[PDB]
Amino acid sequence: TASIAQARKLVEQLKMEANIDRIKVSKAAADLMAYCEAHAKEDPLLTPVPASENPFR
Amino acid sequence: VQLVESGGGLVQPGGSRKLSCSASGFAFSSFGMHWVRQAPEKGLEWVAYISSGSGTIYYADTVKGRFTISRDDPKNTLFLQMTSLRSEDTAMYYCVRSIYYYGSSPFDFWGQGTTLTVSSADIVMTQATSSVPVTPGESVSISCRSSKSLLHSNGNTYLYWFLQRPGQSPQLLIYRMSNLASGVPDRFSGSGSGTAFTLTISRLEAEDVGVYYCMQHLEYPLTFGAGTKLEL
Amino acid sequence: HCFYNDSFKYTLYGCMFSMVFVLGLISNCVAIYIFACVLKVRNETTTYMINLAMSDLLFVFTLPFRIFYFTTRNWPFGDLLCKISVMLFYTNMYGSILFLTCISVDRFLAIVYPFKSKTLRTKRNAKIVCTGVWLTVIGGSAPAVFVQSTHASRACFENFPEATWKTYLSRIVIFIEIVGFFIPLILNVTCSSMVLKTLTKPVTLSRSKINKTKVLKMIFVHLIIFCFCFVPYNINLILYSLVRTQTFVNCSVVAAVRTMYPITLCIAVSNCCFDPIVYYFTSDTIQNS
Amino acid sequence: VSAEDKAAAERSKEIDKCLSREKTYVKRLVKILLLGADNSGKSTFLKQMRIGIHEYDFEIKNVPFKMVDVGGQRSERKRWFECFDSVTSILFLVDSSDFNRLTESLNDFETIVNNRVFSNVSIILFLNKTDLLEEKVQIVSIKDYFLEFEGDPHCLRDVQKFLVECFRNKRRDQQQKPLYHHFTTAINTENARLIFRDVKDTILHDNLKQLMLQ
Amino acid sequence: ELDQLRQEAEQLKNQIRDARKACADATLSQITNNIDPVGRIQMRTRRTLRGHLAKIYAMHWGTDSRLLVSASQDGKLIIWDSYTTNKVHAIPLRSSWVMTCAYAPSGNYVACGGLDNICSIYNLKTREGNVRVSRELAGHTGYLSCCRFLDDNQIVTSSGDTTCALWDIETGQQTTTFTGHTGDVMSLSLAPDTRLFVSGACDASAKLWDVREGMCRQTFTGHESDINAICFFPNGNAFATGSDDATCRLFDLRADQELMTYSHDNIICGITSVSFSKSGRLLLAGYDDFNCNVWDALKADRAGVLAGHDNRVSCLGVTDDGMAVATGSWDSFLKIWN
Ligand SMILES: CCCCCCCC/C=C\CCCCCCCC(=O)OC[C@@H](O)COP(=O)(O)O
Ligand SMILES: CC(C)CCC[C@@H](C)[C@H]1CC[C@H]2[C@@H]3CC=C4C[C@@H](O)CC[C@]4(C)[C@H]3CC[C@]12C
Ligand SMILES: CC(C)CCC[C@@H](C)[C@H]1CC[C@H]2[C@@H]3CC=C4C[C@@H](O)CC[C@]4(C)[C@H]3CC[C@]12C
Ligand SMILES: CC(C)CCC[C@@H](C)[C@H]1CC[C@H]2[C@@H]3CC=C4C[C@@H](O)CC[C@]4(C)[C@H]3CC[C@]12C
Ligand SMILES: CCCCCCCCCCCCCCCC(=O)O
Repeated sequence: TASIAQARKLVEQLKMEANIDRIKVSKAAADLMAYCEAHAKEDPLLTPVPASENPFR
Repeated sequence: VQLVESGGGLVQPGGSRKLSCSASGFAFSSFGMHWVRQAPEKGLEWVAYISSGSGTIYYADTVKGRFTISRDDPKNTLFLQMTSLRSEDTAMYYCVRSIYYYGSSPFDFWGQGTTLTVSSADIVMTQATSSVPVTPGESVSISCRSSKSLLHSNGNTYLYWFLQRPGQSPQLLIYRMSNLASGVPDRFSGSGSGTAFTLTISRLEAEDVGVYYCMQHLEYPLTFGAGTKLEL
Repeated sequence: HCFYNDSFKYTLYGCMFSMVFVLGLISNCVAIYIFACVLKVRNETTTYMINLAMSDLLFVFTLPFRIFYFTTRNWPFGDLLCKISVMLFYTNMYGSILFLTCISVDRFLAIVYPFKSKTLRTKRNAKIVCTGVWLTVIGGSAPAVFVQSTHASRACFENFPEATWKTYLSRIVIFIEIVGFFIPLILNVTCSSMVLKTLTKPVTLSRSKINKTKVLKMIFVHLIIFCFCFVPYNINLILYSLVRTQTFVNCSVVAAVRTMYPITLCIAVSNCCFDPIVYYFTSDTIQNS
Repeated sequence: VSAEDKAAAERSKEIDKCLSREKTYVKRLVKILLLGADNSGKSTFLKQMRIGIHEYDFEIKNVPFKMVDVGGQRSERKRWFECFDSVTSILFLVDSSDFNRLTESLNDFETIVNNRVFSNVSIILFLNKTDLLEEKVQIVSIKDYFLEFEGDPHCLRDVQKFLVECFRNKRRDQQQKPLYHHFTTAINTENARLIFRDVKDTILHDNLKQLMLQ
Repeated sequence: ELDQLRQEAEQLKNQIRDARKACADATLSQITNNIDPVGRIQMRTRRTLRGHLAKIYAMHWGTDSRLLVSASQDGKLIIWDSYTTNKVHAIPLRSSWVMTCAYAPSGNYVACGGLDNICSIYNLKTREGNVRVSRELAGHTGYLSCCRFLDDNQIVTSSGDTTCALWDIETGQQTTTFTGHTGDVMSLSLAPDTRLFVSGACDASAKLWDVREGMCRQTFTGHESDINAICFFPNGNAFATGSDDATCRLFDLRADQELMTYSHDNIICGITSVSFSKSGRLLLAGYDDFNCNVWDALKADRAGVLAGHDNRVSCLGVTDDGMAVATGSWDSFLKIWN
């Protein structure tokens, strides 16, 4: 019967997915904030460039 | 890809003639065509241009009013009609294919030529040298100079380097001063500034002796250099 | 000389024209509002309606000068102002005819040939035809500035010498009456006839899908109003231009024409306050507000 | 502008010319979506009129028509398979003589016409094999499957009216477009005309609303 | 037997939920509650690209930030230059029902697909000066819904038969098949380093897939309707999803949770596409009411609007330099904002 094997496979997949390492939410937030802050001077949409250096001038 | 010309021979002064060219192996109706000319024991020079769709036609100042260019697209043929011939028209004639869009290579294939015998704001390209002996295993350099800057406001430089071996039609080596053509080994390199240019060959070997030409493509008419001979 | 008594016109005009200036100023402007930020639909029919409404408003803004002159009987300004006023008057009167005939032809094209007209009905052609109409009705009033208008009270466009009427004005009347009234009448009548004939048949709908009676009634009224407000004035204008050239000698007909001319041109002006009520403020799609 | 830029611009203009050549035909075509069951005379219907997702392009007096046959692929419930919202009409085939599957046909009919994507699309309904219906009604009464039949079970008019009215009740309250229906044999000659008139009436109906007359 | 397996599955689900509960010490709003906003953001239309005959269904940028490919339902692909608005190439398709397109990271090939269940690959640089079909890939049993290049001869596709697949072009045979979704798969997104990808399906679910192995790493849930769009944060450690319940959401891989939800009380229409900026500070979304919204990705505030289309905004894209944004809509026009 395929149902028993399907249920066993689903259970095994759940068990495999349930055993991964995790970190705190605040660390992820801090990392995202740091990445956004360390590249803020190179975003032509957020920080517009002068008309002398625009290719769609 | 193949271009085959016909219509050569021997004429009398004041006569007329018609040269024809048949193409085989590509989309003939997407390319524009050029007629180019070579005098006996001289260098190349440009004769005429017709575009894709017959929209635009360009001539040279020494052929205006006498020569005429046309194309037949269903039959895949190009025609040049010539009248009022002179002793200065005895030469070999070549047919060239060209395609223009952002990023293309417009002088990649040349025909084989036919022989005909008869009984200023232009930019000057110098190529002050004429010959230099060499030996295999070393490197070689060639330089050229122009009378006007070839650099545009769009950031492009229009300079083309061609090679011609003994007994064969030319071929393209470099287009737009830094781009290597297809099927060409990467021993060849090009560089330069707005008015001085250099082509460099590393590890000179056989099948690299002959005449090197440079040409500009800023504005019509197109003008060639004098060509440098390289012997071993 | 045939004795006629037509002194009643001076008080006939200045009264009722005023009423029109009261009515045509509030109605048409409201239309603009409804076509500004209320309806929010863009196709050919809206283009034609907005052009017609603006033409009628331009016609409205010229009446006060005529009212003032006809009441005070004095024009102390000059030739240029009177010529400009008359030219604006007649140009805005004769653009409306073409902007109605366009709507009639469009309807005939859309609900008689529904397959062969999927390429012939676009917005670009609507704008092209509108520019053509404006250019024809502005460039047709070219010889209105090549005649002497003013003849302590200085009238203008009255009591013209009989020499002028048979040298420069009769030709203008012929031009206006050929390219301005007969062709629009023929087109409008023929197209509305074909549309009415097509919709009146037990074969050309979905077995009482909708109320065809309202459509038939509206298309029938739009023809009677047009064919009544305009024909008498043009017929009487032809007769008047014939009389002033001394082509009719009988006194009875001359007196009748002279006393009938002011009675018409009062019906034809009233068309300024019929159009914004019958074309819109009656259709259900624009009765959403 | 240099020379090569001019040549590129000319190439672009040529491409534009080709696209504007095709636009004229593109803006004049009429599309119709075909739907039917497994045992309905679909193949004979296509064949006897000399005409994956199959297509059939053809012509009547002067109009180009395209019939799109999904071929039983409509099992996609709602996700974004409803990308046929530019058609002019949906043409259904039903087998009247097979009473035992009329309920299934009705369910399939009610599952489609009540979808918001097809709000402004008319419906044409062909009922097929009427002679076999005449043969079958004499023997087997139609009353043994439906209890709502009212009249002589041997009379064609009563059963035909019953079938038509039973198909019409499933539609939505909103009435923007009509429902046409025909009693045609397996292979007739007026089918092209019958579709032509029903499409002309729909287009005229829409024009009457496009002119602010209604 | 089976009942014991179902009890085990319930216990595993409970353990996963409790573990996800135990890692949420603080939320994202509190951490980012002491920094400046981006202010007001204004963009203008530099170019408008005209020439498609019907609705526009997809678009993709080249890696040089100058060339574009777009697909329409009149059966055409067009390759445009964007600085000059010139048309570089026009390509007619054999099947007029098209659904997606892609542009190779080298510039040599393009790909497309649709309701014919086949993926078609076209070669742009030949010696006869025309574009011809390099290959056709078949084997799916449902309509193709996305495709993305990895190399010159490796591609990944997703289909409406609830499967994804990785193909080797030079041979024409499937190399890997990814299965596990319950409904039709609607979108893909490749990682910056090209070693993982994410998928979202019509079961209100997203999955993270490894490429070299063929197994599911993590499953993300929390939406309540269909999912139509997906993309990665610039550094490849978070992704964003957009549903037709009129919300967007931000998910994180290591934390394995949901961080922020982008929704407004005056929006009742679904979302068609999402994208990020070069620094990841702005998030862009397109809606069914012919408008585009620019959100501040660290605060969940509306920071700008893009308006100017007429029917419905179906696709978006940002260049690899963050210098322009391109939108395509159902009124057959493409627009470039800067
Ligand atoms: C395509 C057609 C566009 C229509 C543009 C028409 C522009 C007409 C230009 C000038 C107006 C003069 C029209 C002359 C017609 C008759 C003038 C008139 O208004 O009636 C005569 C009046 O004075 C009193 O005449 P008297 O009997 O001499 O006092
Ligand atoms: C000779 C002078 C005094 C006559 C005055 C000319 C003026 C009133 C006419 C000439 C051209 C006309 C315009 C022609 C085109 C349009 C576009 C239409 O969508 C709105 C009305 C509008 C904008 C018209 C407004 C009125 C207009 C500006
Ligand atoms: C002698 C002169 C004055 C006759 C003028 C007749 C005019 C009213 C006729 C001639 C050409 C006709 C137009 C021909 C084509 C179309 C395009 C369609 O989209 C709207 C109707 C429209 C615009 C017609 C409107 C009426 C029209 C403009
Ligand atoms: C004085 C002139 C300009 C008046 C023009 C009147 C207009 C309304 C007339 C003139 C010629 C007419 C066209 C002549 C022929 C056809 C082909 C037919 O299969 C559909 C109608 C159509 C397309 C007509 C539409 C109306 C039309 C455009
Ligand atoms: C007295 C002259 C009246 C002027 C109006 C009638 C003539 C002008 C209209 C011509 C437009 C017909 C077709 C539209 C143009 C197009 O097809 O692009």
